[PDB]
Amino acid sequence: NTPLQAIGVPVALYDALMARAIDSADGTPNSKWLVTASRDLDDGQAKEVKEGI
Amino acid sequence: TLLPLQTIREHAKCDDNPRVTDDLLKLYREAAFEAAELYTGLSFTPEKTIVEPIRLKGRRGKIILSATPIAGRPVVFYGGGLGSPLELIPRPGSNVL
Repeated sequence: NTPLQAIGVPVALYDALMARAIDSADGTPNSKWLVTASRDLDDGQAKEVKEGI
Repeated sequence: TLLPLQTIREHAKCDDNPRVTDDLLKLYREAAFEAAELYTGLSFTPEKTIVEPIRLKGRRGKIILSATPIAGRPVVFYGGGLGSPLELIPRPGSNVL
């Protein structure tokens, strides 16, 4: 008769949830400003757009 | 001597079936040479020797060169607190150093 008999369900929920936390911490891009060009932009000046921004 | 009248005619199909005469064609050429090179900005530019007052931009000094030199010849910088001249081999394709 110990408290450990009735906490298996919650402790599993915690370790599963914190595993979700640590997993999504590294793996989700931390970048902003998804810039995309149009088709006709002449790489060679499209890079000029990149260095400018 | 840059754009022959016969070349203009053979491009624009005015060949053996004539539109407005060579007088209007040469006027059109003289007025198309003021729309081009004015929309783009370039000049006659033979082998050039561009000297230009370059303006400090930022604490680290972006230097945009107004003519993007060829690929690797050292552009020289002098004056404006520069007691001694100095060369810099620039970017090919771009002109920001």
